[PDB]
Amino acid sequence: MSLVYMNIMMAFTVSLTGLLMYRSHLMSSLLCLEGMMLSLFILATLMILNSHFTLASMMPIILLVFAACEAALGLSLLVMVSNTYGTDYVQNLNLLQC
Amino acid sequence: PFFDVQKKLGVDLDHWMTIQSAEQPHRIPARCHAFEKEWIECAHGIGSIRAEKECKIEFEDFRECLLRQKTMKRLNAIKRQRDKLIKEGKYTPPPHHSGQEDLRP
Amino acid sequence: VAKLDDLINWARRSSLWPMTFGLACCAVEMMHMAAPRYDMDRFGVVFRASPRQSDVMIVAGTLTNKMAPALRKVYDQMPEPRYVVSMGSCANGGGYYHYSYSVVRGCDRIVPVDIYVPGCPPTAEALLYGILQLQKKIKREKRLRIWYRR
Amino acid sequence: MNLMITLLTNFTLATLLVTIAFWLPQLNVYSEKTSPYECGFDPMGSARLPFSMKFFLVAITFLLFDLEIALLLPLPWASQTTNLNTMLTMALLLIFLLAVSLAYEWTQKGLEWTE
Amino acid sequence: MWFEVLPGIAVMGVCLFIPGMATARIHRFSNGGREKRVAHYSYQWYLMERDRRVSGVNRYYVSKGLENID
Amino acid sequence: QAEKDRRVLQMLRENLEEEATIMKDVPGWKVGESVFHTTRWVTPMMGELYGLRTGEEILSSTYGFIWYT
Amino acid sequence: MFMINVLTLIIPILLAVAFLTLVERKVLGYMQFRKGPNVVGPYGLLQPIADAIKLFIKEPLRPATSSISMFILAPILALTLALTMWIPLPMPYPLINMNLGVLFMLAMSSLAVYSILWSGWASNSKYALIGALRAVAQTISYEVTLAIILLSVLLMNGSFTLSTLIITQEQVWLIFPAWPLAMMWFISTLAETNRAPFDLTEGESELVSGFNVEYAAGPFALFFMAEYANIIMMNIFTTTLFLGAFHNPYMPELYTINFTIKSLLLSITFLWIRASYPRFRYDQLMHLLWKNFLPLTLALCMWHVSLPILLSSIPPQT
Amino acid sequence: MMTYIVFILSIIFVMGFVGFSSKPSPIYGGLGLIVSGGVGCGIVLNFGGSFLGLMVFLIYLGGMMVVFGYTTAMATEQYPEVWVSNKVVLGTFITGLLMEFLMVYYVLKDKEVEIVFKFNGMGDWVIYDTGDSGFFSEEAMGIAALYSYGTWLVIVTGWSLLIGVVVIMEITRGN
Amino acid sequence: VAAFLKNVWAKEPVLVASFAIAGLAVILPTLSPYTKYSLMINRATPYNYPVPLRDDGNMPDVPSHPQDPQGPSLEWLKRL
Ligand SMILES: CCCCCCCCCCCCCCCCCC(=O)OC[C@H](COP(=O)([O-])OCC[N+](C)(C)C)OC(=O)CCCCCCCCCCCCCCCCC
Ligand code: SF4
Repeated sequence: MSLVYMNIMMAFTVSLTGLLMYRSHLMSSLLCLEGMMLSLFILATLMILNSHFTLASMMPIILLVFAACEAALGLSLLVMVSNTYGTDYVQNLNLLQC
Repeated sequence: PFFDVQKKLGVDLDHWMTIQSAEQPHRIPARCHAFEKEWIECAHGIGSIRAEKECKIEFEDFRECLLRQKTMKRLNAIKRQRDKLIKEGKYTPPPHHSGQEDLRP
Repeated sequence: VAKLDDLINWARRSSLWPMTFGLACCAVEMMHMAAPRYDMDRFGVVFRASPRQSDVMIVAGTLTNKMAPALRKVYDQMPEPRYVVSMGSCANGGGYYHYSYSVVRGCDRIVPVDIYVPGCPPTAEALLYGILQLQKKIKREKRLRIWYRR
Repeated sequence: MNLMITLLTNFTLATLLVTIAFWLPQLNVYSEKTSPYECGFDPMGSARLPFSMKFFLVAITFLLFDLEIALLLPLPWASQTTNLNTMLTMALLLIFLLAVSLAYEWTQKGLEWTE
Repeated sequence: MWFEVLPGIAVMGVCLFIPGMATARIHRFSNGGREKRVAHYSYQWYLMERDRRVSGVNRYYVSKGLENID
Repeated sequence: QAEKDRRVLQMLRENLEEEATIMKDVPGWKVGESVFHTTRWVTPMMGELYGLRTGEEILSSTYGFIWYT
Repeated sequence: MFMINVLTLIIPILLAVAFLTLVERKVLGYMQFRKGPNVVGPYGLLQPIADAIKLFIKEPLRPATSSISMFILAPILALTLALTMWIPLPMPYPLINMNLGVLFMLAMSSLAVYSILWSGWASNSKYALIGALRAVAQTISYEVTLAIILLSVLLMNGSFTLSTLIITQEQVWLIFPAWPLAMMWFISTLAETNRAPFDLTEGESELVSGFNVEYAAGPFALFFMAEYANIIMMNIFTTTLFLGAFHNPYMPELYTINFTIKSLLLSITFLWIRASYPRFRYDQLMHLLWKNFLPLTLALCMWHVSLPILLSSIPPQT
Repeated sequence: MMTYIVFILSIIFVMGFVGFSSKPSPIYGGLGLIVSGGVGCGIVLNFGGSFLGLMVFLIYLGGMMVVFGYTTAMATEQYPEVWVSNKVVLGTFITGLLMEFLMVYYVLKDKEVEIVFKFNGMGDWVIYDTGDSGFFSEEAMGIAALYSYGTWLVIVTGWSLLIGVVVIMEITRGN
Repeated sequence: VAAFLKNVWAKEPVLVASFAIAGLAVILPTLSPYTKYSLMINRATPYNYPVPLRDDGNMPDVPSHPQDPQGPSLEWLKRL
């Protein structure tokens, strides 16, 4: 295909390996998730802008929009842990094993 | 269970965007409008398996229109040959390619 | 280096930034000096509350035994160059409460004092005179000439 | 290209002032001028303790309202469209959805503060 | 009295006059006496590139008129 | 429009007529060969036109509109 | 020759910041029934020079507990961000002619808070943390109103370009059909730049200095010039938005004179405002902007959506 | 090495992504992703997407200003690590930078790498158009027909954002 | 309904003003007489090229010259 496509998809899988290997913090994983979505948005916008698809130009930003509509939910899924545990370490999140 | 209610109620929800060769605002064509038109009209209603087995040439031409990768290989080959011929030293660029050319208008 | 010394002495002495460190009667006298009658701000003297952005410190009031670490830390957090102006009699030699059990006999024992202003409380015109004397002390500084000689 | 030149010139002028502010004057540091500022006393603990911040929902809904802004922002070019009735009806609909979210926040005690 | 601020603020007026005016004067130098051709869309850029390609000196501000053709 | 089509055809002819004098000793190459199965005209990508010219024209033509303030 | 234009854009606004400090102290004394600084020079003309040299020959005094990366990165980013959004301003011809200069202003204004957050977190103190939290709350308050004010005012302009904003003034000012939005925009510019009664970060009575309480001289002056360039540029932007003047292509002197005088008068009005009112609590900041400002600007936004359709007054996008 | 400006911006994009993918601390990860988003917005502006680049800029600034407020609110440790205060953070950062330079050296040498799909070494400017779109920009009418053509999409987006508001209200109630 | 309106006007006038402006913006474009004028103003803007058509010989409406009286005019916006 090209070169910047390779760079963007490699950034996506780099951020995927960042998310799929935790480092004892939930919000850092949320940041990696938003990075994966950044790579997705950048790839989609570049693909459209190369292919002159005008009417599909709504799809990137709306994609972006919906990501925030879940990302805040992840933040809303953080303080509740902070309302039960003192911190937000994932190794403390092992109550569901019995 | 693909409940296609878009045809049952006759309401257009997302058929106006799903294809690159659709109706566009202010009538702007995409970069592969003709190839999309050929690939749709050749592979309409005959089934996906027969479309893949028979309409492969126009789909290949459309994919070459979109990705342009064979043209990239062509440009890479001629540019590597050009760099090599400059590097040994049996090629001189013309004044038209070098910049002092006085373009058409 | 003589004229460059004349420049940086003019820059420091015309933009003195004191700190809001009052403790007693003498603090109210400082606030009376900062009134429109005497107008410290006309001399390039504008009050700044943080020790990290202050040039001089005017110790107004009585420095007690519960206050010496606070004054020492506040003075130690100020950036160089720093000057200390003692005020009143309480911060000069204890004054009225010199013989008390919980009053530091002059704030010289905690911080090095540059300008002594006598009074109880000193008049705001006398305080302006003391600040002008401090400005004239800054003016005759000889930092770069001494650096060139050394 | 000119935006890049302006950015580089602005960054060069910005980072030249701190370098002038740092390496020109004489430094003299001890272990009290570098101490944290707590009004002349030692700090009680560290500042890395978790703040019991009370407007978490206000920050999240600021994010959500900014995405409402992102939906409402390409409206001027839609003024040049042909189908004006759908434009006006759905711009009013989206503004009404914003107002519905704000009114639900108002009624269900969300704009106030915790504790 | 009060009018004594009127000197100093006037200096700020000069400090709010020197930048923008200079840009206009710069626009009267690099563009050969005319304004800078404001390009906003593809057709304005195409016309400016047409002037650049027809001027023969690779400058768009050198505008040739009806005397150029015979 | 007439100027644009004449210039595009002129640039493509210039690129094709110099492709012959560079690639002769290579084996098994047909000069001017298209990569499309159909003979219909396509709008050429920018690499086919200015892929043999100097780079100053590249940053003055490709990014020239975007980089003009 | 863009370097000369950039230098002549960026240096005299720093000089304007310095003389803004001069006239700030002078006028702020003058409504307080006292004189201003007039000892150092003739009518105090040498006060900004002494202030500038004095801050740059002091000791930087980096704290030990402060993370040095963001501690050294915050003021340069603040000064750059206060400097980098001056370009799309038409003066009468802007430096860079961007079609979407309003979006550029909005995004670089959203970036301007990050210096405050990094200076609050880099220095290890409670006061800096409280200042950073109050700055966060201030951003929560002002952004969701300011975006809608700018959109609803801009709806009659037809496009996001600031160059076409000078065309719309050729008949009447837009402060006449959008005077309520002018009030909303002025309160929003009061809130964004962190000026009293919406300061809430460099507090004197609440905190000591807030986000830069641990910032000694040298790095501290950058925040000062960044804030003053911010307020001067914001008043210039408000002047261009609501009180745009008469532009003649053959003589830019008229428009430069007019917008300079109008922006100077608006900055004097800002100085007049900043020291006549008590400081607001930051809990009442989003008890006002999220409660009183937001429904009113939603109503006015839908009114300005439905108004050009009503009167058949759709503006051109070009 | 001039017309590789898109390549250079993409390399800074991958560098910032490797930098914040180590997950050292939410503030420093936000800084790394913000550098990455800045050069990605630069990519989109260099491809003519003024509106999309500025929109992703403004959205990311708001979203991780909120993230900054949250990590300074709740998710904080006593001694946050910058990049070198812990071993595995620096190890995976250096590892990611080494693989980044690995395919940099792979793509500047043979001009054709094969990672899943095949990839070329020329800049993307070769695929950009030679035609002119008149007195208008096409993406502008995309986001303008967002309101006219885009009926179902805008309806479901607004309903999903309203549902997000009501869900986020319902979650942090406690009782 | 007068007492309730007076009560909300006394407590918070901002909500009353906002709802009045919202109701006006909802019900006035449905009663506007110039909306169709906006429709033809938007429809009459010549963005793309008006390409001609082939001729079979049977067309009474389209002209052969732009200045021919046959075809649509734009007199209504010129007068207004
Ligand atoms: C930009 C150009 C220049 C602008 C003016 C600059 C000079 C003047 C500056 C004055 C000082 C400003 C700073 C100090 C105040 C800061 C606080 C503040 O502003 O609080 C906002 C205050 C806060 O109100 P409050 O403090 O009284 O809150 C009390 C609230 N209750 C009563 C519920 C207890 O006001 C608002 O929030 C209202 C927003 C503006 C209203 C504008 C109305 C315009 C007209 C609408 C229509 C009216 C007709 C009726 C309907 C008709 C329908 C068809
Ligand atoms: S010196 Fe006198 S006026 Fe000053 S604090 Fe002491 S008793 Fe009060």
